[PDB]
Amino acid sequence: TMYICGDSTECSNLLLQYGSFCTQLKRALTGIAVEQDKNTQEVFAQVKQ
Amino acid sequence: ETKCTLKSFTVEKGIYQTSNFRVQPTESIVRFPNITNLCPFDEVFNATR
Ligand SMILES: *[C@@H]1O[C@H](CO)[C@@H](O)[C@H](O)[C@H]1NC(C)=O
Repeated sequence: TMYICGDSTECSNLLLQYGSFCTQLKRALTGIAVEQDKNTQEVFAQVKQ
Repeated sequence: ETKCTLKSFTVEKGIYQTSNFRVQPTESIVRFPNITNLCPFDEVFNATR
């Protein structure tokens, strides 16, 4: 809601009915961000000693 | 705010990126350049003849 209408309230008011569309976009990026830390952990942290 | 973002009355354990539900009234400002040209209504209404 910052990238699309941004500071325009009148615009934001008609972005509300999309709703789940913004959720899908946030959810997908969040999943990627988490995976990136998992990848690092799997490669380097072979030994906990 | 987190509960609204996730569309739920219960939130799990973890760190969440939330949406901006904060509102402020803001100001309203209009600016124009100096008006110095005027208009010669003096020669029309203040005519000596
Ligand atoms: C006519 O002269 C008067 C007195 O100086 C002035 O107040 C008025 O604005 C003038 N009229 C116009 C159209 O400029």
